Amino acid sequence: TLSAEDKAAVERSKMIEKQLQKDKQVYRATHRLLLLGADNSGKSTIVKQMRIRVKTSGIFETKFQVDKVNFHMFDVGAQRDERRKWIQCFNDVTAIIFVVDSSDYNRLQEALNDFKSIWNNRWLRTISVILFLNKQDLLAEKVLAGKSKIEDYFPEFARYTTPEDATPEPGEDPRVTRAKYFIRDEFLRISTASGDGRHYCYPHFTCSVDTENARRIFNDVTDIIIKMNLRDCGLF
Amino acid sequence: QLRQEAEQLKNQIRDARKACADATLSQITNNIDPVGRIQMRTRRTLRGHLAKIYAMHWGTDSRLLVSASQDGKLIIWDSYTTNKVHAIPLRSSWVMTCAYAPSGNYVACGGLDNICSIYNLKTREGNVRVSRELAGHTGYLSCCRFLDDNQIVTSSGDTTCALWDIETGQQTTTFTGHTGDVMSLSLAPDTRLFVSGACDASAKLWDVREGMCRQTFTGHESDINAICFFPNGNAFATGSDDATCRLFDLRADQELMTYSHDNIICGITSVSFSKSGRLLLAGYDDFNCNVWDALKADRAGVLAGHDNRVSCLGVTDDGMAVATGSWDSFLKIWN
Amino acid sequence: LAVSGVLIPLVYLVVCVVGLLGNSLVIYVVLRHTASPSVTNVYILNLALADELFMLGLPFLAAQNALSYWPFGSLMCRLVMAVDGINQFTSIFCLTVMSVDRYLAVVHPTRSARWRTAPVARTVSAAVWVASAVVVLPVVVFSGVPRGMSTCHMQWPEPAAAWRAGFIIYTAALGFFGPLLVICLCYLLIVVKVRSAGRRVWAPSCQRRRRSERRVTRMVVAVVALFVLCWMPFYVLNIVNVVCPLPEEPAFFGLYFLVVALPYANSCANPILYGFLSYRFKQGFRRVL
Amino acid sequence: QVQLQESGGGLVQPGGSLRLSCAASGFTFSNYKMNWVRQAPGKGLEWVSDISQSGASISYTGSVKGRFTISRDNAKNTLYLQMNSLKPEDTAVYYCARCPAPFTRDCFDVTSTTYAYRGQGTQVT
Amino acid sequence: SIAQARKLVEQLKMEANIDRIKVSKAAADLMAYCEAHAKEDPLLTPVPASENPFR
Repeated sequence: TLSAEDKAAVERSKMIEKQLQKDKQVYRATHRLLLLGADNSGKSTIVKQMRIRVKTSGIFETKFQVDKVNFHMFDVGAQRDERRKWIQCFNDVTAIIFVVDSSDYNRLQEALNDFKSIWNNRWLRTISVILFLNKQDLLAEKVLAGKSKIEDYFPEFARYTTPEDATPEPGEDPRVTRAKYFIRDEFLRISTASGDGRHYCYPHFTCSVDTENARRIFNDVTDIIIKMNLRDCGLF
Repeated sequence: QLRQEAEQLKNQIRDARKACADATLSQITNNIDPVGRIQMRTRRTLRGHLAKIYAMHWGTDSRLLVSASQDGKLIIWDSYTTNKVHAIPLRSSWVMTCAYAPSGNYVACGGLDNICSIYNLKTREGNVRVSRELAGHTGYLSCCRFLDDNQIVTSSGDTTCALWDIETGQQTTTFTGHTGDVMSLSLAPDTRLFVSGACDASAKLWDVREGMCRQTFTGHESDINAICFFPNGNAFATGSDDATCRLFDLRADQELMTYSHDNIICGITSVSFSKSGRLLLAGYDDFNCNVWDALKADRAGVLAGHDNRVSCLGVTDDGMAVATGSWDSFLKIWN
Repeated sequence: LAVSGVLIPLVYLVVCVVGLLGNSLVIYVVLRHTASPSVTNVYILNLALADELFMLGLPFLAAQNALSYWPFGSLMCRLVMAVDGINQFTSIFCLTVMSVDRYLAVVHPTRSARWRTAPVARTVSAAVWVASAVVVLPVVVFSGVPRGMSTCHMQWPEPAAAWRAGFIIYTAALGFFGPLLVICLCYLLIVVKVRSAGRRVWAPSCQRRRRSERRVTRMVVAVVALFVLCWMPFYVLNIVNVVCPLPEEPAFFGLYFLVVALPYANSCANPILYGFLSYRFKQGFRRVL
Repeated sequence: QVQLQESGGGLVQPGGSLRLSCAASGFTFSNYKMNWVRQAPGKGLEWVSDISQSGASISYTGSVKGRFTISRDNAKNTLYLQMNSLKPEDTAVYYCARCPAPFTRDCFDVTSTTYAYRGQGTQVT
Repeated sequence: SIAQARKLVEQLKMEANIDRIKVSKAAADLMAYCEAHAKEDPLLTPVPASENPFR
């Protein structure tokens, strides 16, 4: 039979397993997202407006609650430009919210390249990506100004037409809608070049002040949940 | 300018290494008999982790081990009775490495956050609490190992390594010679020198007391992910994403033997040597681990059974069993 | 009889083998090359075992239909009948439990994750087997064996027609009404949830969300249609033969053989539907091939 | 040791032509994906084009699409880039980047400021 | 920007004065160290379960 020390060790192991199960309950009840974007993408604005500590901190966490569901968004902090190594730690995240400046025509193409690094990655190939085209008002103002031309950076924009399934917002210039849908299609082609059903993109238009985006993300996560429950049961 | 001086110095070093090269390791050690097929059986199976396990470390007593997973929990496993001894909750869930003190009194951890957390396991209340927090790095901590009960070396993603004093809590020695993100480092048996590999396709040797680089071995063609010291303290093996492991010698200053295969096109995640150093274990991205012959460069064994990417390997001090941790949140003991 | 009395049994064996073959294959993918131990894997293992136990009895029916008598004896006849019943009820209950588990995993993921584990799955399987025993064995131990010379049947009390109709209604109810009702309810709720989510999250870049939902829709439609065409006509023929004695006709023998083989056809198609068509097995087969 | 040597740049009038050549040493040229990027005076690193191992997947940026053409030589292990119809804004230092992981298609850290698998660059005007 | 190059050439000059040896001597030393502790390696030489606590 087991000695007293063995029985004490077994009881301690059982208590530790109970604590691990209690923590696993909350871990499964809470979702995790990864926020990514350029410096001018406006990530600081999305981190703020959360309606629910060292200087060299390399990771920031924002916890909020939408429809009684807890979401923790993680943002890269004091880290260098090399991201091919630590991003592999985010292989088990629910979604990657990637922000793109809609008005910055110079880095836009560059952002596209970065989007490829998020999509064609061998470790991020089975992770959903939610695209946030931030700064729509600035894009509208730049299109109404007419000083800068998109043809100087993207020539195919001169041979692009409005899609049939377009939904123009009430009170929006046609040129702004054309540019918005052109950027959307430019991102969607790169996304679907290697999608193959295992992952999809979530395009969402983000303005300066929008409080519903997070809720939208919730819905997106919900869809992801279904897309993670149908492949296990054997229906998708 | 001095770029031509650096080029001619590198050329002189290469010519000296070529002149000192007489014969390869496979040619001189070809007369010995091969080891053969190695069939290791699973003795113990550890279950209970939530997220993917990233690193582990064995103790000096060859009984207890520490396991670090990305769920924010450090678990102390008993290799004999499979019982959990301690469960340390972490403030940050995105951890990447863990360290076990030689005396078994402290346990270090770190990750994406630029803070190395050391917890004391010998608290007077029987529980575990935050004993020390070392901050100052500007990159993610990749690996850390203990040299004593008062000092600890840490490798960070900011291309620099730092020797911290547990009593004071400040950087005593800083190494900034690397160009890429230092991914792993291994301490020598005498705790005098240590080799560290970075993402610049090269590894460098550093001194604990002198605080200067000794030698540099590039060898590979891609980013080096792991590195382990030889039991004799004179050699070390490095694994990179190019699906090739390379053995270097500090005294020879050249590459000894290359372990690779045609059907292997996946990178190496972790490497470790046995007590004798004849067998070299390496985890690959093909969901399997391969044990090669360090002297013959032949596939001696395959430790298959993992349902996910192999993340970490660990060999005890006596070499009686080997722990393998993968992203499937399970640890397997092989013997 | 005619030559058909030799063609129907033999081919049966072949079909049986095919089914067995299929089952055997999934046996491997549930025992040796499994992707990850989960509740779905345990349910697939239980369903495969039930289908194997249900198909291994078809040679007995083939031998009984080929010959003019039953040489195995009344004890063996009782054992085979009890084993048929048990396998049949176990397969039906395992399909119902699979549907309930899919419903709980799709609609209420966090709520169902509290108890969706392997020990709970094994407990549910044991309860299913116990319920199958309780609904099969007390029924077969009460009815006698009307032999005459040598045959396989069931003896009812003095109200022979009344007790036969009662047993037919009982088995038809407990095999068709409840399980298929749960199937339809769970599948309809899952389809409604999927359609609502697809309409809510995002339309444009979903790459024809109609096609994204068409896979689940066709799977549900195929499962329901196969279940219907394999279970309903058998009990319908049974009840219309009980309430109305059919005249002697050679075509009625073939009709009876077809309506008896339809459950077996469903038992053979279940490994094809709940097996290779799943994402897990389809992505795990590429690791070796 | 990994080494990339780029050449073929010089003072060219607007509307000329150039043929940049990058020689690689220390690794297998045929088993890695290559990229050409540019850096303008006062501006950051800008990606230009990319080509895979077998040369089947070739992509260019929208700024130079239709004018530049990139090709590989596995026998000589040389990356060639023919640039036609040069523009004044095209004056930039061109760099060659190599993918960190073999047998992959994700070009991570190719536009990073500090990258080991990248040459010193050549002046192109 | 030249300070990094100066540090690099200084490190190269420091590493150039390292007393290196031949590969044959290191190979022989490694072979001797591997053959000396061959019996002390349970992984290299299997041992019965009477002494293995992982039985």
